[PDB]
Amino acid sequence: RAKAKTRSSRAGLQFPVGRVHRLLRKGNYAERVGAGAPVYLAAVLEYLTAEILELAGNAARDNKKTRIIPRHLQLAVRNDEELNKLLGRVTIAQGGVLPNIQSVLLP
Amino acid sequence: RAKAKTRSSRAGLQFPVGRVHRLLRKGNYAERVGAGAPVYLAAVLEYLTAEILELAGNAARDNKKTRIIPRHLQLAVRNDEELNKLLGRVTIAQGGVLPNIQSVLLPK
Amino acid sequence: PHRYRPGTVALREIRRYQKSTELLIRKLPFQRLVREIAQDFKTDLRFQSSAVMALQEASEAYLVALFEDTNLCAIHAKRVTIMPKDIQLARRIRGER
Amino acid sequence: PHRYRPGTVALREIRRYQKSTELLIRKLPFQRLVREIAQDFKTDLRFQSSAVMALQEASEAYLVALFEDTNLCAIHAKRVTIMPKDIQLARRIRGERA
Amino acid sequence: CPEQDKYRTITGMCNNRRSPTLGASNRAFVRWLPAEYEDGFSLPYGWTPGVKRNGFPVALARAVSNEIVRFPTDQLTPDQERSLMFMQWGQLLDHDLDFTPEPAARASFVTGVNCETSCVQQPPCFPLKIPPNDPRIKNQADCIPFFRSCPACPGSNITIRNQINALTSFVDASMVYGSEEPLARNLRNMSNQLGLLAVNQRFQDNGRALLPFDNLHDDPCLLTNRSARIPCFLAGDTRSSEMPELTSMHTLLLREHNRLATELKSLNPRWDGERLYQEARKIVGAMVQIITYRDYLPLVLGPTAMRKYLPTYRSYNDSVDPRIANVFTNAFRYGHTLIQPFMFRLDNRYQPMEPNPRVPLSRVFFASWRVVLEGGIDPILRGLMATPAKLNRQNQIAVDEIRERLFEQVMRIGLDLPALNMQRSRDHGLPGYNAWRRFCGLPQPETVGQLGTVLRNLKLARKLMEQYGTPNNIDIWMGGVSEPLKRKGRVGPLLACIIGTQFRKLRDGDRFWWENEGVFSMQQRQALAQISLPRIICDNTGITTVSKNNIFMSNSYPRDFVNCSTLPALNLASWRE
Amino acid sequence: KTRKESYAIYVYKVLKQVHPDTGISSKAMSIMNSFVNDVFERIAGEASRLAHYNKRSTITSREIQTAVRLLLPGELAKHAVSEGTKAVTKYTSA
Amino acid sequence: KTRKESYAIYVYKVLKQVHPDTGISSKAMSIMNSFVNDVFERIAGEASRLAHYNKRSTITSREIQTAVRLLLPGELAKHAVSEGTKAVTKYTSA
Amino acid sequence: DNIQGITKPAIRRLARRGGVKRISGLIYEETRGVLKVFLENVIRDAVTYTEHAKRKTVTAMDVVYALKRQGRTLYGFGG
Amino acid sequence: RDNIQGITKPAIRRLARRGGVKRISGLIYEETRGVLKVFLENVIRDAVTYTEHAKRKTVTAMDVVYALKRQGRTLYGFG
DNA sequence: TCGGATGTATATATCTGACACGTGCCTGGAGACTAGGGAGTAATCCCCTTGGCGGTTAAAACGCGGGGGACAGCGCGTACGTGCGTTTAAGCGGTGCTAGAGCTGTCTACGACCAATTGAGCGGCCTCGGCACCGGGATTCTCGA
DNA sequence: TCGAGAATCCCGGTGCCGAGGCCGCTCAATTGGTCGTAGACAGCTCTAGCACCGCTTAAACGCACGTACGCGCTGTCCCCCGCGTTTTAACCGCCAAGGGGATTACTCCCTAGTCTCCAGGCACGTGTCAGATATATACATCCGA
Ligand SMILES: *[C@@H]1O[C@H](CO)[C@@H](O)[C@H](O)[C@H]1NC(C)=O
Ligand SMILES: *[C@@H]1O[C@H](CO)[C@@H](O)[C@H](O)[C@H]1NC(C)=O
Repeated sequence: RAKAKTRSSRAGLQFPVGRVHRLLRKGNYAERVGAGAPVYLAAVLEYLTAEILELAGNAARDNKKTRIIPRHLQLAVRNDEELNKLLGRVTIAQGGVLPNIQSVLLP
Repeated sequence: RAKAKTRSSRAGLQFPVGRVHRLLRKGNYAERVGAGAPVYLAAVLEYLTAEILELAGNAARDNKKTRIIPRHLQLAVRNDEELNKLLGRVTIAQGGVLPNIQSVLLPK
Repeated sequence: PHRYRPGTVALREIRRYQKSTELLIRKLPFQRLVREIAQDFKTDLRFQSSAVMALQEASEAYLVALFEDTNLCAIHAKRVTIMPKDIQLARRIRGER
Repeated sequence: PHRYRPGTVALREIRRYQKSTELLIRKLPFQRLVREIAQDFKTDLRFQSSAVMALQEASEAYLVALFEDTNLCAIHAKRVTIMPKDIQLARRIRGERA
Repeated sequence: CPEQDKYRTITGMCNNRRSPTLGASNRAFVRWLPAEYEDGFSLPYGWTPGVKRNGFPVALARAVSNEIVRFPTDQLTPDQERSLMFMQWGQLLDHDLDFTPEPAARASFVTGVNCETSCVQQPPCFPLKIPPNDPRIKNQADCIPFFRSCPACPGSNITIRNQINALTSFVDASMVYGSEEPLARNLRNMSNQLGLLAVNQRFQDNGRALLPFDNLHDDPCLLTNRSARIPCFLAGDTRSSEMPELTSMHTLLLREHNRLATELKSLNPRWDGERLYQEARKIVGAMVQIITYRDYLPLVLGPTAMRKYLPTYRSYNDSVDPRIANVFTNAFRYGHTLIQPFMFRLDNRYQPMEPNPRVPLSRVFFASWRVVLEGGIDPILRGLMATPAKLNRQNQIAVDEIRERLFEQVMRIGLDLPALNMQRSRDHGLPGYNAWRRFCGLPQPETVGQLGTVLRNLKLARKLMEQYGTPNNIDIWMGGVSEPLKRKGRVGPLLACIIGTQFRKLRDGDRFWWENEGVFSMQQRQALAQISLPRIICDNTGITTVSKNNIFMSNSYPRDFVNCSTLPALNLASWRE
Repeated sequence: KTRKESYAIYVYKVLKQVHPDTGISSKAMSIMNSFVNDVFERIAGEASRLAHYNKRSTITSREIQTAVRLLLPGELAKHAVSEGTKAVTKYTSA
Repeated sequence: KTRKESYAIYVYKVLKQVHPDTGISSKAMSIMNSFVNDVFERIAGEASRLAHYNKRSTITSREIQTAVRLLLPGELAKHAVSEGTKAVTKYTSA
Repeated sequence: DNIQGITKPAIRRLARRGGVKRISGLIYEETRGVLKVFLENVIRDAVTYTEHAKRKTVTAMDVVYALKRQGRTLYGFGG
Repeated sequence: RDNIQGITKPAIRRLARRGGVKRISGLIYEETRGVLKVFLENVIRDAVTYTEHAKRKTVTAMDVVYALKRQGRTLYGFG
């Protein structure tokens, strides 16, 4: 037969198209799953992951640390209005809290 | 053959067993649905409906009215702690609000 | 000249409106506002009358809950009158800001 | 000797604790409390260490959020000291005791 | 100006109510950072030999362009997601926001020592000094011509010298509509009340329009080759005829204006000529803004950079300065790296056009006759659509065609675009690369290792340190280009920051933004959002096959090319009134 | 028109079982139908997710009972569970 | 041991594409895996609801696009939508 | 300027139902703003739902769908 | 076993300082302990029920994560 | 404290249209099978949980001193609730028009499904460097003159 | 402004355990056809939403006012903070028993699927009776006196 070519290579994405399609089909979401839905879902997931990873890397570089730790992840997520709105009710383990103090409490 | 009896009659339930089973099967909830799950669901739904409707009827009788209007249903739902917890984020149309005033705002 | 002292017929209105279940927002202005807001997203939009009614009911419920929470904040602040800061604080605590 | 005025080292502690990501509740007392609480639901229950850690993180996050809201209420009430009525009001507004 | 106006002025006057001078033409550039001149009043670095920049000697722009950007042209790597249309639209957009004037050689024949021929270092001449071992010119006495930028406020050496902006700061499609009232008056015909723009009366392309001819004392178009006798085209910018691709883009815009005016006259015959022209200008400006902010910016900054620097539009804000930043002029010229050594021409089958389908860029600059007498703009547009752009690589910064043999036919010797850009940056006296990194908030490298870490290439860091010595001595253009690319973008983080900030300032400060309430009817924006570049090329150009949405990305045939009929036409039924 | 199935006669039957005299208006009919649909959807979704957690592809009475215990708060849940058990028993004997 | 499936390799590939030198930790890997699983679950649930919701038995690109537009707030959604479209377009090409 | 259609007596009546005795003069502007924000969110969700179904009429069924999505599910208007 | 005192007063003080509290009263600790007990009771009940269904005698971290997700406080970092 | 003023729950007619009922019809729920695989149940492996030991020392508990702010008077400007006179579109009720929501009938191309193939990713096993810890010096904010 | 002082911040060596990379291989993704049907598309219809149009009239608007209240100022003291000291057990590092999570094989019983048919549930059409709507009455309740 023809040489194997992963669906991620065809779509140009890095996330697994086949795994997403299998999860959608076997996730009890719909009786049938279209051939274009998993590619779109993988693209959206990859874009969101790239956004969060880039913000976390920026925060880590600002903190003079090479490796990304959950504190950097929380600093990146909570400092972005859109991402904060998305993860409104999500607690990140060992994430800490944004450094802030009320104006009146200051001397 | 034999006389056809609805599955709700065997379980002694006033709610439809067959309709609940069909909804569970075709709602893409699970690949396979057991036989006892629709009957259990029908019993739970019947008990919940009976409780809320009994409270609504009590409220309507307290209001000197025969028919049950949405105001009576809202009063029955909110005046019961467990049902209030169950429907905490549920808004009933034309339900109003329980009559209450803070103690400080009372004239004195 | 029988003039009620400030704060009596206000409580009468509170009791009357809590005892009733009508709609406190006039239907036509709310429908016009809904149409104006919706037309910013898709022109030539048609709204069912039930759609305006449901939107009005949801809006009234949300506003009543917000006003109740604002009154609670104002009473906590050792005050009777509600202020915009109370509304802002209630919205911030609720998780909408 | 050197005696810092009241309200000074409190701000330093606030700045230090908002910069770190450690766990503020001691591990063993929290684990024992979790075991005691679960004792009322099923006898002879074994807890994974990861489960206890996740419970501790969730409890810490919830308590921190509650304290933030209570501080907001207190600063609204023209006060800088948090009082239990502020905690009760914050819980009522958030929708837990309502 | 009157408070009740709904069309932009030609000069952009009183665009901002608080300050009428904001964004107006013939005004000084705004400076984000304080000037970094040589003596602190008015002098470029390298003017006086022996003076060091922050303790390190300054490097010649030609010297740093010889060994940093130059790479063999046989190892070109085409960009698989960038079309030549992308670079062309970038250049066209740059031709709208800024144009730094220079003193004329004829007017400076007495004291300006005709810098185009001689290179004695007297004002306003700033010649590029030459290093040894130069591949092109082995003689050290030679000199690349360069003209000092015109000052803003002439006078004593009391204030830091600025630069004058000769174009409207706002994005109002000024590249083909002009920027001054005398320029706009003769740019539109008054023979009737149709409201159309000027159309050439000598040569036509298959019954379609072209830019009107222009007459100048020393026309560079005539110097291409004397057998042509085709003059330079006239448009909203003097350099509209610099390249045939740019003038074909201007031809497309002019044809779009003419077609829109004709369609509006057909829809509303009662409207007068001036009203029709103003309406067409407004719609074309909204078109240009929509295309730039929907199809071009997402393909430049990247999803992260655009989302961080270009948030959703809330409302018009009059507190933001809409003037062109002095660093934007030298930062948006990154498109020189995306250029290609050859210009391509294709047929309706998208196949090479005889006799010269792949022409070197050396024999194409200031060639107005190619558009007029070699098939028109159809093959040029086809080549721009179906030719991949050159990928921006650290060791492949820019091709040698624009680096060694640019403007060869016009001037006595060929110029060097990268060294020209760096010399312009030094003339404007903008701070170093490190200072701009500090301004954008990014980390500021100080040693060789830190520079290699931030640029992700130790070899290029060593190459840069061999010339500049310190990161603070790096010019803005080289530092911006040499930075690693973003995700799904084409510029470095510093260039992304600068471009995003400037475009956010231009959008927020624009009182005539297409999304701003009042400027456009609340129902017309839905019809305007359906416009797209390939559809309008289909409408105003004889070709029948174009690219899909986001034309700057599709660069293959016939994998992602569709017919004209599929694209939805622009609906103007809401302009009936 | 077309058949639009909804819990209409079942709520009335429950009312007749509980209150032999009082009726119920159309708006309260719609409210009861919406409440029944919402509770059914919540319990079914909880059961589906809970069965998905244990890698079991079949929803049985145990999953529904656990979902009811998780979702309904307080004494209600216990009563509901008891009722459900009885129903299942009436199937097993008959 | 069994083969448990996680998104570690894909998230690491994305990080390497974005930051060629920055590394990641095990806790951050677990956090990203949980986040991607949660977002995928939310989008798939919204799409399943929408598919069942207009009486359709299939999930297409339109359902996923509408779910992304509904869930993701603000500019993010638009960008995501564009990205999604682009991906589908490539499958159309090849 | 249509948001003024929410008259000051209407907001006063809503607050009276909520249980408010005294209302400041600056409350009305904030109430109008909050109402506009909430209506914008709900209407955007409903409009997206309607656009998905290739329909030009936004029904009440889609409105209660959007309210349920937002976490403010409403009864008495369908499901 | 009166083990609710395991959360000491300095622990609640540290939590408040993390939250951004400058002055803490003396009657807050009882309320904080009560709130923590209520929240732990709810989450533990949900997790214990989840474990009860699966016929297991060990409450894994996955059950606690699922209970938190159901409660509306989804927790990342454990699966 | 008691007579007058306003508001309203209450008892009494009087229409009224909403609903509970009766009925014809439709479609899907149920009876009666067949068939295959989900998982119930033994049976086994070894992972990680619990209980225990003992030493260090970080942390909690307790008490003393003091200061600042929570709270209660006290008063002053003000603004907004209350009522009256004027103005206004909301609501109602009809009327007409046509946009499109919904339904039905055809047809196709798109996804579920099955079989053979093979390689992408996961578990195990490494090897090394980023950082937590350790120490010492420079910087800075606080506080008493 | 101007010194002491204590905490915080900035650099130099240490090495260690977790992260990145490599190696088998196996189970899941791919390719290549097949076929049934869910959705796209064309056409029709007839709800039902949209656009004036006139008449009331409850409601909104605008204004006079004065009184309760928001807010500012001030005095007390006592509760909480800072800190020094002593006591408590948290924590760290092995160490062992084993309950139970986790995995695997047989099979058998239950649920998917199909054919049929008949009865429950729905939409129709309706007549009446809770209920909304006037109307006078007697309390319910508030404001100087
Ligand atoms: C000179 O220009 C004319 C323009 O018509 C062109 O035809 C001719 O080929 C050119 N000659 C050369 C030598 O380039
Ligand atoms: C305009 O932008 C400035 C910052 O440039 C900001 O401070 C200001 O609030 C903005 N104005 C509005 C009306 O948003």
